[PDB]
Amino acid sequence: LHKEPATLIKAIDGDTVKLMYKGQPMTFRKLLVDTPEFNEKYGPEASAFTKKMVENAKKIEVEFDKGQRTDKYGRGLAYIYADGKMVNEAKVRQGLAKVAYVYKGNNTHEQLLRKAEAQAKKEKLNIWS
Ligand SMILES: Cc1cn([C@H]2C[C@H](OP(=O)(O)O)[C@@H](COP(=O)(O)O)O2)c(=O)[nH]c1=O
Ligand SMILES: [Ca+2]
Repeated sequence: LHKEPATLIKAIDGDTVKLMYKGQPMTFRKLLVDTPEFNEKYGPEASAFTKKMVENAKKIEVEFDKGQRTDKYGRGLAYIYADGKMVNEAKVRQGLAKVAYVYKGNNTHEQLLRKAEAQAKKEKLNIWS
């Protein structure tokens, strides 16, 4: 797996972000995560966490997995990195997202994310409190 450049067009919500990748605007859905909606418990803070992290980054990167690169809704499927730090992981590590949607073709960072989730759960953070 390799990181590739992109730029932020717009933070959308906890699980999606609009980026420019190879010069074309694209909505990306973050691999391996599910974030509570804004109306749900921790929703507001979960999106704000995600929004900040992408908006404050000076360098955004995208890393596709080995399986399909776009979902059935035309969304790009990747791990998103902000100044070298994986957004997908970081959300889970804060207890502001859950590991979810782990499909066979695109699961490279599963155990990494599950560890982050086990840490947040051990600390009883946020959705685990
Ligand atoms: C994260 C991810 C979601 N999806 C699809 C499954 C879900 O389909 P359904 O719409 O049929 O439930 C939907 C969840 O995305 P959201 O959590 O953004 O809604 O996106 C994939 O197909 N591949 C993936 O890797
Ligand atoms: Ca979602």
